[PDB]
Amino acid sequence: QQVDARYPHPSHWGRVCFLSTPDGENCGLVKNMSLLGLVSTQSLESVVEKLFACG
Amino acid sequence: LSFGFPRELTCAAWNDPNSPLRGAKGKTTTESYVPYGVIENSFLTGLNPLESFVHSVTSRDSSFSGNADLPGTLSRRLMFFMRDIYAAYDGTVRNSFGNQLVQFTYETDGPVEDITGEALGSLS
Amino acid sequence: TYVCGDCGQENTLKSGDVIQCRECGYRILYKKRTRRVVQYEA
Amino acid sequence: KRSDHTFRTVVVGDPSLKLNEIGIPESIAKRLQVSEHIFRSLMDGDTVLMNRPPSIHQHSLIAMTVRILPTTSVVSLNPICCLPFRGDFDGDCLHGYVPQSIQAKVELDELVALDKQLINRQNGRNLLSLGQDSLTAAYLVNVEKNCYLNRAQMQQLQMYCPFQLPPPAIIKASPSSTEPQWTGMQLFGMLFPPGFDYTYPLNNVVVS
Amino acid sequence: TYQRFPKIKIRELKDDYAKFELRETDVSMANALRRVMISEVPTVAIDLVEIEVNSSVLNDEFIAHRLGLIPLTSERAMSMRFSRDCDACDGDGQCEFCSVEFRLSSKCVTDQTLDVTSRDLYSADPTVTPVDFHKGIIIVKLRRGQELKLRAIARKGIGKDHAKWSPAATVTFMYEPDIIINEDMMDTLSDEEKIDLIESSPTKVFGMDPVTRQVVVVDPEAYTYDEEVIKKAEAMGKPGLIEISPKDDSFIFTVESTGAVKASQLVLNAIDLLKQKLDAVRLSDDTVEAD
Amino acid sequence: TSEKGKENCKKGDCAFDQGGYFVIKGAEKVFIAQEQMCTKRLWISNSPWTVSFRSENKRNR
Amino acid sequence: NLSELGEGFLQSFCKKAATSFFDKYGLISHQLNSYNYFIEH
Amino acid sequence: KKVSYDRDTKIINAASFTVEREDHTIGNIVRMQLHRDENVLFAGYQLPHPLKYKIIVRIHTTSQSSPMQAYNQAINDLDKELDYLKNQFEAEVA
Amino acid sequence: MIIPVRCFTCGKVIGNKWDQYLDLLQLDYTEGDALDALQLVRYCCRRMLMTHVDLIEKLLNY
Amino acid sequence: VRIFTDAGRLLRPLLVVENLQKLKQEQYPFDHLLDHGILELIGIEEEEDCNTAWGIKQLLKEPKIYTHCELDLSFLLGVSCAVVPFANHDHGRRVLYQSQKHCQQAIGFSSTNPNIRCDTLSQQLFYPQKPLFKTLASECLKKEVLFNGQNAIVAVNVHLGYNQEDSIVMNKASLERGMFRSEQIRSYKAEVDVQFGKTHDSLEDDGFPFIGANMSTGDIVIGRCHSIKLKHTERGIVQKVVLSSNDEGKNFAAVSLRQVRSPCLGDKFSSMHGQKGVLGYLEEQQNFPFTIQGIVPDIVINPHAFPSRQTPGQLLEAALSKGIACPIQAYTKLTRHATPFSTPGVTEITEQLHRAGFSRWGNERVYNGRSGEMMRSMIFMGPTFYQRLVHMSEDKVK
Ligand SMILES: [Mg+2]
Ligand SMILES: [Zn+2]
Ligand SMILES: [Zn+2]
Repeated sequence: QQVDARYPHPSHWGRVCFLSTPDGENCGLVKNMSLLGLVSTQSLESVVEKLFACG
Repeated sequence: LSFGFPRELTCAAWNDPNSPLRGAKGKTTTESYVPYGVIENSFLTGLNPLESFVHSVTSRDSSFSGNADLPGTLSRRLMFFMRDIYAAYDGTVRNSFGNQLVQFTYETDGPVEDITGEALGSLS
Repeated sequence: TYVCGDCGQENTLKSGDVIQCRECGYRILYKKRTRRVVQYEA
Repeated sequence: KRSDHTFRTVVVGDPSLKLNEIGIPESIAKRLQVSEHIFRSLMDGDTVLMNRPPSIHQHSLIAMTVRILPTTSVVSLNPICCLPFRGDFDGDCLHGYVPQSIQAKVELDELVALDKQLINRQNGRNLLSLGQDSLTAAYLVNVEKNCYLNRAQMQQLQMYCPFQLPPPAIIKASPSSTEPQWTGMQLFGMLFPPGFDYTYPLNNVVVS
Repeated sequence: TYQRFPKIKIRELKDDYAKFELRETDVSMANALRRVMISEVPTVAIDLVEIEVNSSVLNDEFIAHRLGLIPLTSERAMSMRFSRDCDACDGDGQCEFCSVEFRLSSKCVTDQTLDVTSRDLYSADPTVTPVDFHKGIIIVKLRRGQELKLRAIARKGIGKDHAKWSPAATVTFMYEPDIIINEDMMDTLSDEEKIDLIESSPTKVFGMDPVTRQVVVVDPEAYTYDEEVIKKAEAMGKPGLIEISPKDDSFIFTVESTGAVKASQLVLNAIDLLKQKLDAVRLSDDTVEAD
Repeated sequence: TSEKGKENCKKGDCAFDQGGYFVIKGAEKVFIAQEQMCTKRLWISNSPWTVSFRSENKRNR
Repeated sequence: NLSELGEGFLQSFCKKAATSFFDKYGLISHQLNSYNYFIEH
Repeated sequence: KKVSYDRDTKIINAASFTVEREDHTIGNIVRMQLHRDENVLFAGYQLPHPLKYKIIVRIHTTSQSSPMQAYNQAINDLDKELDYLKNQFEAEVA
Repeated sequence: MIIPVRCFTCGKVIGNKWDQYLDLLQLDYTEGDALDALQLVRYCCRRMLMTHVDLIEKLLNY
Repeated sequence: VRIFTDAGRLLRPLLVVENLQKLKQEQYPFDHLLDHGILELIGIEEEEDCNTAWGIKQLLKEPKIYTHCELDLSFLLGVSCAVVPFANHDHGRRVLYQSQKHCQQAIGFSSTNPNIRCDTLSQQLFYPQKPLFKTLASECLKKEVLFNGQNAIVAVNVHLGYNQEDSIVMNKASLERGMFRSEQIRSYKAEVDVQFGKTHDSLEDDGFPFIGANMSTGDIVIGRCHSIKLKHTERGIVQKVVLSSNDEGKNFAAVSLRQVRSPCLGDKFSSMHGQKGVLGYLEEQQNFPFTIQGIVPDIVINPHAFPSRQTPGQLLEAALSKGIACPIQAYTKLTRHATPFSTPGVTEITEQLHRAGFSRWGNERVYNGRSGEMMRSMIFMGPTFYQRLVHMSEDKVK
């Protein structure tokens, strides 16, 4: 995280490690990701036509 | 910080939507919290992941390595003011810049009165 | 002696311009170990 | 400014050395040259000014005598002198400065050495004190009062004590006791001089 | 004022495993024989190698380190000389008393992996052969090509340095205990409290007599001095129930060897070296004091 | 090295390697993830009390 | 229903699913997928 | 000289033996063999430096013997114990 | 990285017991039963067999 | 209703218990579980308006009011933190050292192919070992390279004041048998657009020394004709010489020197719980306090480092790894797991240590190796996975 940002947050549950941060000049900024951590890239198909079919 | 502790540190306290851990509990919203939590477990029986998160938040402030320039610059600016004060042969406490007077006699808390060549300001 | 990468073939080309191997387009040469008597301590 | 005739090595613990002695290895002291009236190598008895970075106060500069040890790439001192240096055996380095002239060598062990830095200048108390192992073993030898030592253990422990042996003070502790035993507080009393008196009213400590 | 008279009763004796008793003595002798036979009995081991066609996947110092750890048949180690005390032999290859030369040469040309064990390690003398117990100690594994040809020598050394000349793996001695059951407070214990005292021991020290419904002591030299039944008896309100004390004059030895020296010859060499060191100490103390 | 079967499995191209780096001048480089603010959200702040709409493609804030 | 599966089978299912998660995605899929989207689209 | 003699001048009939290249193995059995004598008031050994392989033995003796005589007696009575143990082991093996 | 010749703190020769340990583990035997079948009673020598990893199976291929 | 389907959203897989009896009551690939709707990726905004259990058997079985569940509680940490045993038992400042600094400096595995690697510096132990415990991360990852070190018999005792101020007393006899012995490969590179040649000791005609030459200070390692000599601290035995060139017509070279580094009297060691300490004394095997089975300890640490650093769980790891390695006088159903947020209790470790024929608290009665006399207190012993750091004392002499 490029610069309450050096402290953990309850949104870190299952996303990044709240128990291991590099101490020093980058304490709390650089965060190690969790083991079961994934990311999203893109939805190639439009979901509006699938959203209008549910009510 | 911007979050509080739910006073239970259990699994049901983490999933509470009206808990101070999430954010504004709605009692009108909340903006800041001072974290306060008591851990019923110990370091022998094992901690809960919520209790470990609470301990990590409360112990993150002890490992930062910041604001460390204060005891360096304070010691430097205190030594530049005091490194030239010494004890004269006449019995007075003189400065080095022009032999200017600082104290007339030393304090009577010590029995050894043979401090007539020591730099008292440096050791002070 | 210089054995080349990606194929088993020695070259022994100790020249100031020859840096690749013969019949091979790559240019990575490993030095071959010569059977000399060296000693160590157990 | 930087200067010559210096060294910097990682430090470890050696309780067999004296307090005013630093353990210099034979590999670095053979290559460290000093100025003596020509250049000669470093030997035993020479004073060297040690320092632990950063200099936290004035007792972080102690002049100790060189003791040549058969180790290599490491220096060693007593764990008692870690309190002036404010460090630990942690990978913490400790760099020293070797004086060349004799005018700097004479005034080094007369004002800077450990025999002169006995009083802590901040509060007037003692600079050196007991560590953790010595403090725990001095507490446990005094608060137990039921683990008695025999003659062969007391004469073995007396080989490190400077003063002589007291009376045993336990002639028979049992009807089947065939040897006189020794209490724990008599073992700690062999370190005090015979003309030493001490009184602490908060712990009922009476030395006479 | 004068000497002691130790007694020895051997319980078991194998080629590499001894177990005897040492009665009517002190603990200083039982510790001194252990300290001599664990770090001062000399054997022969490889200390200088010379590799030339090393083309395996392992390092050059790895094979040299793991070749010196191979135990050798040390029967002439008490009669051989050290490398620093051999004036006639400076040392290059095979020698009359200081050095014993070894030869090894292997090259694998097969589709399968060839295991280079300690069996194809040919020496010059037939009495300084490596110890065979099986397939042998593995040294390196080879593929197609990947030759290996070395020449190593063996020398007599003390077990105090490099920890490879030590012939004994694990030698130890234990205090012989005597169990003192009061057998009067045991008649007041219930039928359920006796099983709690039986199960509180780590090892099989106390048992149950089916013809008396009381406790007994079987195999008393298996206690290992872990105070688990004394604390259980004190927690059960019976402080003077079981009192276990070690005998200061009775010890049980357990001598184990790595196949280099026999189990009785190791104790004999441990006695002989302790006798020689005492005479070497006594010689200066009798030649610098009386004359 | 992608989708390598039995050919490059022992041909000297992998040694405890996951394959997620770049080669530039013989030195391995790695991307560190940068945590940026979300643009598809109505950002409301204080001092001054404002609400912002972020740029999708062109600077249409 | 609610307890017909068992307390021991569910403890091994979360081990098998965690083993298969590192087989389908691996450990560096976040670096690989974002670069594979840059080449294709 | 391996063993050096050094008499104490502050204590009557006292000495100090320094054995070079020794350890706890010889020193412990010498100290515990000197304790069996009825004319020895002090028997103890120490190893002050592990890097300097030396052993210092301090023996005190009453006015009926000598410290060097007690040392020679403590070694001559310890050699016979090892000979008796060797004979017992040779009789117990066969 | 093949198995060492001697045990570290014990000193027992364990350099010729890795193949028998793998042959016992090839059957339906546990770790403790295969260690007790190899006449290993102390845990200092039983530690080195359960903790050794075979790196030479990957060093000969790559 | 806020629907996000863009990039940058960090997700994690959670199993829904609404259809948990779909393909279970009637070898599970993750694509099949994602297709049948048993598991799903829940974002950080979607996880707020839902209930979530913590255990698959304890907290999920009795109340059916959750509709979601986690796979494991130990998967909320990193790959370097979920492999640490008893991580919630240690202090929060001490696990942060091990998971960040001590894991990157621990010398372990390097590569299975050191011939295609010409990196500036590479280090590798001779006998790397996996630990005795089994975390769930190392069990579902199937990676033996997650642990870099060797486990030694660690005793907690004082040793003549040689372990004061966080020092370490280690067995000198065990270190020369193969324990904690590593090698160091340092490569020196060059560039030639001036030619590679000798032009007037152990150098050849091409300007590079033969493989197997002992290099030292003052020897030319790369010959140019402009030569490159070795500095004051540079030494070693040459392993390989690699020549290469790029498409720009520039020649390169790489000469790697190999040296073996034994643990000296200043080498820094560490643990899996954040306990540092350099080697301070090398005691012989005959002077250690030995166990009644003849087992001498390997590394002796001070008891004073435990109340200050506040690290419990190293003793628990030692008592678990001891109860694993001692034989039972039925080895199945044995407590082998060390998953951090689902650690077993003290009564499960003490009963396992009591069934093996030892004391419950892991302490054993030892005898003094210097005199033979018994000690009054029982000394704690057990195998503990230690690490060797890259900070040696001979690389700091100035
Ligand atoms: Mg430190
Ligand atoms: Zn080619
Ligand atoms: Zn010879």
